[PDB]
Amino acid sequence: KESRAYLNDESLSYIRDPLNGQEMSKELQHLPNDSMRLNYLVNSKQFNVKAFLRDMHKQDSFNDLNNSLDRLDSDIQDQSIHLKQLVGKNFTKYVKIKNKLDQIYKEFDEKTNEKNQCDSPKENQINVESLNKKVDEVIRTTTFKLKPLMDNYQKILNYQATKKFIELNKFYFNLPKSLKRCLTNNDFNEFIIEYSKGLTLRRRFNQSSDASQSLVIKRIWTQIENLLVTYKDLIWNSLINSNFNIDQPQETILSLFSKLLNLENFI
Amino acid sequence: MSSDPLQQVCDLIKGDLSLERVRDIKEQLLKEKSVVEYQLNKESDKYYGEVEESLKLLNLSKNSVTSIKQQINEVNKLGNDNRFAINRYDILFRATKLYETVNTTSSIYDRIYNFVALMEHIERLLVAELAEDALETGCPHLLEIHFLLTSARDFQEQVVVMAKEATEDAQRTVMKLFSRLSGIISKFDKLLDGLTYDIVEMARAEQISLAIRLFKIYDLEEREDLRIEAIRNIIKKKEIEIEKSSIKKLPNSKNTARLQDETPKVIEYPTNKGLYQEIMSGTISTRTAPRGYKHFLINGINNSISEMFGEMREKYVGDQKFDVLDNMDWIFNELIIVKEHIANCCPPHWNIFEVYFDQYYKELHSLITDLVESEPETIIILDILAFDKTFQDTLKQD
Amino acid sequence: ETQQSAMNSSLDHLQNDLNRINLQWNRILSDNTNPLELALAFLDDTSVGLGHRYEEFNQLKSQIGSHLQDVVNEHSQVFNTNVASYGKAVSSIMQAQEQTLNLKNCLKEANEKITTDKGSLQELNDNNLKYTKMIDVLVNIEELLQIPEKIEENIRKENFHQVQILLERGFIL
Amino acid sequence: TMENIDDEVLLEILTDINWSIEDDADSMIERIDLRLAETEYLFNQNLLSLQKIGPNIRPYEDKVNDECHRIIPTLSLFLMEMSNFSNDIENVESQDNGLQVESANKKLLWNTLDELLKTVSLDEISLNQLLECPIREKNLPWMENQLNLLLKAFQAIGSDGNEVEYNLREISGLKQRLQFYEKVTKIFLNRIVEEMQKKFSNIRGQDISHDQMIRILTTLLIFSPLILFCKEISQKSYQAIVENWNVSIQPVYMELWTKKISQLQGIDTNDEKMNELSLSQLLNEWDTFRKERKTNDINPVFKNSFSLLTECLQTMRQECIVYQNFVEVFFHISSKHNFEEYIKHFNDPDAPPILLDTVKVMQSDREAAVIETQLVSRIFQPIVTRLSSYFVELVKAEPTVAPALTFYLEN
Repeated sequence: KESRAYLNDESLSYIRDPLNGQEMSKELQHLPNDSMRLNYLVNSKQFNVKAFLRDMHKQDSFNDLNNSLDRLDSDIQDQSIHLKQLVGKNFTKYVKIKNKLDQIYKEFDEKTNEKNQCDSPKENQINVESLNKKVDEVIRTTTFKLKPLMDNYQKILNYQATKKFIELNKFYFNLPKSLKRCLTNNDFNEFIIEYSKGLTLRRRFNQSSDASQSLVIKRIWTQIENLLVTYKDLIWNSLINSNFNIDQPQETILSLFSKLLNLENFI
Repeated sequence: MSSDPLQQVCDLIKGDLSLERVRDIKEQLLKEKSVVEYQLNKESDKYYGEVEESLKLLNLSKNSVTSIKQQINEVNKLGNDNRFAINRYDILFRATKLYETVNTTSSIYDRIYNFVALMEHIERLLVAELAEDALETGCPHLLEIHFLLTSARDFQEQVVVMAKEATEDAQRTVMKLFSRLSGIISKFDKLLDGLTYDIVEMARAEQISLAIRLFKIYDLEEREDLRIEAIRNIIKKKEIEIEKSSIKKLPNSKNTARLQDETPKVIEYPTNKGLYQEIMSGTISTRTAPRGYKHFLINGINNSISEMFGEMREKYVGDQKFDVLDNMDWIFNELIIVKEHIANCCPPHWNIFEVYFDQYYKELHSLITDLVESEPETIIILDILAFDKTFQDTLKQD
Repeated sequence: ETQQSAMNSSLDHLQNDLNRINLQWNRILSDNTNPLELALAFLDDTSVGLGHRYEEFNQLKSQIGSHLQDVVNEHSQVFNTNVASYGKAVSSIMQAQEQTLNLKNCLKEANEKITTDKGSLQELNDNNLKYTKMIDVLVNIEELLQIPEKIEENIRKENFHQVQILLERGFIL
Repeated sequence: TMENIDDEVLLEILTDINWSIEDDADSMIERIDLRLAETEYLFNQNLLSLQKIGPNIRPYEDKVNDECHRIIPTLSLFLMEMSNFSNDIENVESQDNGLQVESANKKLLWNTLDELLKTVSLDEISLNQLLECPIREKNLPWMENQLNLLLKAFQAIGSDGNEVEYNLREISGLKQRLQFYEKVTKIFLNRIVEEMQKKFSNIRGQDISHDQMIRILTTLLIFSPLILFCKEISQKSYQAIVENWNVSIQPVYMELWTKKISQLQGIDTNDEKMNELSLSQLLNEWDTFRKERKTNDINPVFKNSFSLLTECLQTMRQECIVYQNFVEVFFHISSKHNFEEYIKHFNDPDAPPILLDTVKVMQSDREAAVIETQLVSRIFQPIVTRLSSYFVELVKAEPTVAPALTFYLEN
């Protein structure tokens, strides 16, 4: 399918022409356009001025005005003589080296985007049609994944939340554990004392940094309010009626005030 | 639910109040949901990744392909840069003054239509060389393809007679038509006497290591060149059906035309609205159109020269009762030898490998008629054609 | 680096500028165009006479050929730059491979590949007809455990058992 | 300190309550997860052949885009055929000898001398003279020139130094954009101090309910800093002056709306009178002239429907004037392109809202949303009379490219 189909004739003709460019001045015995800047001589179907750049000696940090300029005048003089009749004086091939150089480019204003081509080859005018209509068709896909991708993010979000409460067992509990413990016995006192000791571990998860865990801040917040409730219960009891082991109740206000204003002391 | 009351029967297959067996029945439901979520898990994952590559390439080609046709806005709008600028010289006098004499092909048409008359009258014997082979013409890549290019220079009178359809004068295809009597059909049929005698010369038991090489080389050169040539003319009606049927059949005419379009929309008007999609410019540019039947329409006579020699070697009697596939399958062995010898000769055309299976139509259709009724030896009817079925299979690729 | 280049222009190229510009009078006089079929009809072949059009044409061959001293190296430059329409449009045909073919068909087709064979259209029902069923397992594990325990061991602690009978009212509700 | 949670892990745990506590509620989260699993497999086979044929119903328009784009296959093979055969005519035309050192030697005489336009090396005159901090704000030499001189600092490919057979910026690339990005590192810290400074003035800008209009005219004084095409954030720094500088300066606007919007609390106590007006309605009706008018319904007076145009508008400050922080994201970083040329002229966005064709992400809408909904929570008369209120809230934002749809989904 090279007649015509625009690709197999362009690959065969125009890409057999590419190796014809790769062996035009490179295989001219031997890389005569340069002074062996590349053995394979990339590319010689174009400049490739990082690969084949040795048309004369310098080629230096500032001496490209010295010898590469003298390469321009040197091979523009030797090619001013030899190219005056190589394709020069026989310039039907130079009338064709201006025909398929400028008039084919004049047809490339008609093979542009777009501009005043016909303009009824329909390419011309949406060159970003895959964005102009298929990001709009992909905006119908945004209506699709509006359901589905949001389902994926809330999906893995919920699974990650199961990981999150899976990553918090003594903490993110212990609101009802120490809360139910509170009114129960003393709270043991250990069910307040050791419970907010081993919870003061993870209350120092909520204190070795906090930003901005309003979850964990709410956790040790309710720990604080509950601890104040057993505080005012404790001195309310030992104050008003005052009937227990009095040294024990003063030990309760003592240790409970010690931890209570110890964390308020951290506040 | 309508399942749950039925599931109340399935768990009511445990008793009525059956809390231990209700627990175990719940473990059975846990097994069912367990495997159903294993397969629904991995299946849902494969579907999710299919959506991931689906939107990932709708993304990647929405953006990247929008920047591939918009990379054709970049490089093709870069095509519009030097439209009236390039080649740093008198390109206006290169395309309108130096290319004015490109519209001055007169004396080449007089000495080449006249030399196409006289020299292809000479090439009605020299490039139509035969008698007998002497390497098939001798040398039909020289001879029969000399009649192909002599018929490609007379494709100015064969194919570009269909491009020069009332271009500027009346005797360009009339006074040169008597210069095409010994010019076109003494070159195209000279390439078809050299092509039918090339493939017929390639149907000559060797045939040969230089006769079928040269002859088949002409019958692949002008065969595949004829194929891309008439494919460039059928793609001049398909590049005109792409082009002039985007102009005449825009639809904005909107009659359309009477009666040079529908029919022939889209051809549409030769020299150059009906020709330049197979003519200049046009770096081909005639299309060629040699030779039409080098083996472009004459590779059927090679696999049908072993499948007409093969079908001809039936001798329908069958000369004992079923010896049709003896000489016919012998021409199938010569079809494998001429086939692989000709693919060793010609890659593009001229019996690459189809002579084997064409000779399997010769042996297949031949053996399906020598014992069609009980007219052959009825005790030896299926053993013969079946013995050549499995044996002539095993004598080839089977 | 200024890179001072000395081509052959403005002294060579003035012969292209002035002598190939004779086509304003020379090419309009001989009128050597429209079409190349003069002596194909074997009539005139001049016609007449393509000498002044060969003065402008040969002024493009020689006067723009001596102008092509170093410009037949340099007309000679958009052989790799007027193929900008050849580097892009086939790439647009590759984009037409990618967009007129692969974006639409990979879109709606590579979309529609993972289809039923999900399957889920069975199995998510079979998940559901397990799941809700397993729900009515565990709920009927609850209520059948409830009133046997609550009336038994919560004889004493009344108004803790009110919670239990409320949950039986829900579980059987 | 900011783990894989607090990215709406609050709003994740806002399924029912983090009110003591529960691992039972974690099981409830597993139940909602399976509910989403059947709703999303339900979306999957809903869209897998069914609305994948709905995507084939889209491929009417989209394969139609492949049909005008299939004329682009004919325009692409038409232009590629004209340039295919005409470029083959170029392959035989210029390369008559071919021999490109004898037939097309504009670049074979000049294998490096045709690429000889690399003389703008290196540094650093107009990098700090044409911009003191700037000299800009009149399309001036730091807008028009020293910006584009920093585009010359990026036109200089500072790691593509020599390729010593060419050798354009071998030692010139050692301090071209190191002095242009040293002096423009001083201009970069100048616009960073102008970002924390001018954005602290935007933190002082609290014009009219709320409105940060001083941050809008001040955002006009920041479009040149984000346009600034080198490029503009060379090391993710200009956007960090637009985002990481606005990190705390979101929370001045976010703290502003946070303390602001939650103060409109006022309600009734007991309305058996109005149920004696809708019991007095059906008494003298109908059978009479109605009675009701439509009568009260005292909730129709905008006790909470006021926020439906206010905290949906202040939510549309968390969203749609944060879509005027789509005029302040970088802005809208695009477009000026040399390096402040087009946005030297065009530095005036709307930005809100305005259409939907993009892909992006943003923030600064958490507490206004949770404030609007959690404020509207104990509302037991609504949403019976507020049916089309909360469903208009459901169907609020279709056509924008903002997260106001997710707000409308939160609504």
